[PDB]
Amino acid sequence: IRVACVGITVMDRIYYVEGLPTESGKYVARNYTEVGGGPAATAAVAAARLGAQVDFIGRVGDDDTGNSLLAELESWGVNTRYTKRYNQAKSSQSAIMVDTKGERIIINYPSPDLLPDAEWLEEIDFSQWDVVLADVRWHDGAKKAFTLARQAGVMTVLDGDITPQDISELVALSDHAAFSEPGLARLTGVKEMASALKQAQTLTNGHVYVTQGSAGCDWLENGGRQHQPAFKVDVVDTTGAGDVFHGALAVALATSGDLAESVRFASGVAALKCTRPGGRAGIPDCDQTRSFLSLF
Amino acid sequence: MIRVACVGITVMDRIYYVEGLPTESGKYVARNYTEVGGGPAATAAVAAARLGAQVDFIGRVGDDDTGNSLLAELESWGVNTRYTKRYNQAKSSQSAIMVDTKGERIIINYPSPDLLPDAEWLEEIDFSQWDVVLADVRWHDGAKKAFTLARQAGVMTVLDGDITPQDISELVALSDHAAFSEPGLARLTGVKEMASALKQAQTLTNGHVYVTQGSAGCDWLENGGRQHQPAFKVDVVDTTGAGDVFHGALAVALATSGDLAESVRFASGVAALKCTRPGGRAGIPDCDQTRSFLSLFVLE
Ligand SMILES: O=P(O)(O)OC[C@@]1(O)O[C@H](CS(=O)(=O)O)[C@@H](O)[C@@H]1O
Repeated sequence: IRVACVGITVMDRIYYVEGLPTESGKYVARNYTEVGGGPAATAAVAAARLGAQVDFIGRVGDDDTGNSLLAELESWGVNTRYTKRYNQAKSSQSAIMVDTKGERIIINYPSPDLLPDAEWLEEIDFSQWDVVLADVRWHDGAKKAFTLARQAGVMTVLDGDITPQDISELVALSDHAAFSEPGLARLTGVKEMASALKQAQTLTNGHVYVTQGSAGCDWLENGGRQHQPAFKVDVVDTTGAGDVFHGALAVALATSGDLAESVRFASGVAALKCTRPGGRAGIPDCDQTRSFLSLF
Repeated sequence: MIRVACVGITVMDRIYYVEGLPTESGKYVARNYTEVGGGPAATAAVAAARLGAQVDFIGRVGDDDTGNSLLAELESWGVNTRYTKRYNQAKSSQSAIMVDTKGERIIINYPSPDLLPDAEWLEEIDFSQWDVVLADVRWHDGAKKAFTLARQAGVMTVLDGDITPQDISELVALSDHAAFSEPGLARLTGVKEMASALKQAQTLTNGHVYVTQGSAGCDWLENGGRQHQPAFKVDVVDTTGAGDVFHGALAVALATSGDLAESVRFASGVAALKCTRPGGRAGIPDCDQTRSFLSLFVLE
């Protein structure tokens, strides 16, 4: 399966501290780790670990951070070839402080050097992939990549989360729009997930889904309400479950056109990742997955 | 020509400019970011060099890109890095800094465990060759060695007594001048009332003790007497390394003048002028620009 992931890549700089700052002054971290993130980036890593030809299309700087981010993606088996590296530019990143009790302070810097312009996408031949997954954190890239992919007759999958911008026009370009409870609520202005999914369906000729963590995943199939329960597992690290689900769902939808099979498969990949520690290091492969899924 | 040594830490500061300092947990958004070299002893050295002293920086760095960037910046400012130890396959230290609209800063330092605390290397160096040795409290074993050597040689010792996890009692005792921060002095004494604290601190050393209280200025004890130098009210632009620059200027002034009152005024001025001029280490004035700014106030 050939997969493209369009969206954002951010370097998390994690500082483990005795207590979260709270007041001003100098503090000393007991420990430090540098892990890449971003919805479309983690989704790509998931799809690669499941053994797809996976490409990540996003924006980085010509700085050390840019190099660190794209090198990690490659090391995970994600091709960075069509990612735009901007000259004399800083990449997006976050400083994160983490308490003993698991409480987090996040300072995100979205780099203004990485321009929202998405005319760069026209240089890419989109026919070369079976599915294009996009996140809603780079609206102009999502819209271009989906238009190109539709012109080429390629499958489109959206990670429809909470964003300030209206994603009505994006849901319409989506063959599969997989929302989050908040994402779906913002779009429809309806807080009852059932009614919302029905409202959302009217916006697209494609399929609509809402993920509710432990409550599992709901979706509409020809006006019929369908559901896949969440897998009861001993959760250890929930860092990127939603991103990993979208990655697996794209691969599964491309391989097995079956919605029900695809959603079960994704729910499993996500669940297995939550058991294994190390965030991106916890993501299973088509073998570790098939095995976990056999525990039925 | 004052010959100055600065012993301690050199780190890459990762500066995040935010709307407000984080008080509680959750997500925040930086308006802007810069990666600038820092560290107390390193910035103190840069300040002393800009004031026109033969300045040496003695600390520990990695063999990584960051290490090279840090030592190159120090040299570019005219600080000799000749006695700094490069560890041959190691990452250098770093800090994340959040900076509010008003210039107030939260600094979260990560000391690289690759830079080992061993300081016995210092014994090979001839401490006689300097007029004053300034140390910060972040490299405990280097501070203690450098001050013992400098004392054996009869060289002046100046301490930047800031917040560190370890107890700096033994360091204050080796200090001819111990210039604390409100938090640093509180951690040392476990007394939050600065007057009583300074009195407790004095008992630890045959030297002089001072506490810096930002806008409330600098207090110090001279033969049991409370002495004070007010902070200079200036149009503040950049708060970068103000405290570090103060210690740098204070060391140079104490070596040149031997006058406490004059020295502390002079340092408070270097720091104040730096707060007006932007570019952090590019904002630090010289003995001339400073003397000029200090004279101009009686006229405003
Ligand atoms: O807050 P000030 O007094 O200006 O000192 C700041 C500084 O010198 O110290 C930090 C490390 S730690 O605090 O010593 O661990 C460095 O990142 C920074 O350059």
